[PDB]
Amino acid sequence: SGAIYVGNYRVVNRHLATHNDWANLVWEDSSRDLLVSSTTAQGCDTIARCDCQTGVYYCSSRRKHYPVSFSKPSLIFVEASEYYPARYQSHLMLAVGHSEPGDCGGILRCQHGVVGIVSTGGNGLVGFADVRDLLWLDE
Ligand SMILES: NC(=O)[C@H]1CCCN(C(=O)[C@@H]2CCc3cccc(O)c32)C1
Ligand SMILES: [Zn+2]
Repeated sequence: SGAIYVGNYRVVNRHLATHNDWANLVWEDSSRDLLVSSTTAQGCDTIARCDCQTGVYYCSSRRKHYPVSFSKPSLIFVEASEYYPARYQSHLMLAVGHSEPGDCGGILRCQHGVVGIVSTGGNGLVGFADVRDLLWLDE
């Protein structure tokens, strides 16, 4: 679990969005596994606007942060799960690192700010949904 709180927005994994997220929906994209909902309180986070390919992410299944080298946002095949049929997920970045079910929502940051959130994993891999192209989060 986890979310990004920026301005009056809450960014979560679409597959983990709550009834309240859907009742305050701003934007969602199943192909990216993202959902943004509106908040009343002002957020605590700021978003990176950069091309970093190294950073640090939070891994809840280890209660620890790990450094990672990750690929540029791209269209990647993701096998069927209880949440989605087998499909291509867009704007996904892969890296070698630990992840398991429960770790979605962990934040990836570089020196400029938040880059994205954990969205996929498997056998020593971790995938992050990029949010750096969502310029409207800042306004
Ligand atoms: N974005 C998606 O389509 C997600 C939806 C939830 C299931 N998916 C996974 O990859 C899980 C969650 C992280 C993780 C780590 C290790 C193994 C795994 O199967 C998983 C795919
Ligand atoms: Zn950066």
